[PDB]
Amino acid sequence: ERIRDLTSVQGVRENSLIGYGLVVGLDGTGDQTTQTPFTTQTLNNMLSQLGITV
Amino acid sequence: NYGYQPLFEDRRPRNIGDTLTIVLQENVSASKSSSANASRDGKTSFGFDTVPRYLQGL
Repeated sequence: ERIRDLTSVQGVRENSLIGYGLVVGLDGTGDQTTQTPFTTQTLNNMLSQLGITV
Repeated sequence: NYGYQPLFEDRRPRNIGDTLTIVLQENVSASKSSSANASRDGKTSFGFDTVPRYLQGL
C-alpha cells in the first residue's frame, strides 16, 4: 500500500464545490433576518419560485 | 417543462425571451464657458504756457 499512500495519479484529483442555501426547522435559533437581509430576500425568492408572491 | 429553475437565486433573465425591467433615469448636464479681454489707454501732453525768453527758439 506504499505507492498509493505516497503518490497520486495524474488527472485523478478532487475539485471544490460551493453553494448557498437555507436551513429550516431550527428551534428558534436561526438568523435575526433584520441584520441579514439576504436570508429574507432568498426566502422570498424561494416562495416566488414555488408560487407565493409576498 | 422549463428546465432547471433555481430556488434562492434572484429572478434574472437568463435566456432569449426573458423579460427585464429597466428604470430609465438619465440626468446629463454639461457646460463650458470662457472669456478674454484686453485694454490699453494712453494720454500725453506738454504745454509751455509761458515760455521764457532764452527758450523761445526751442
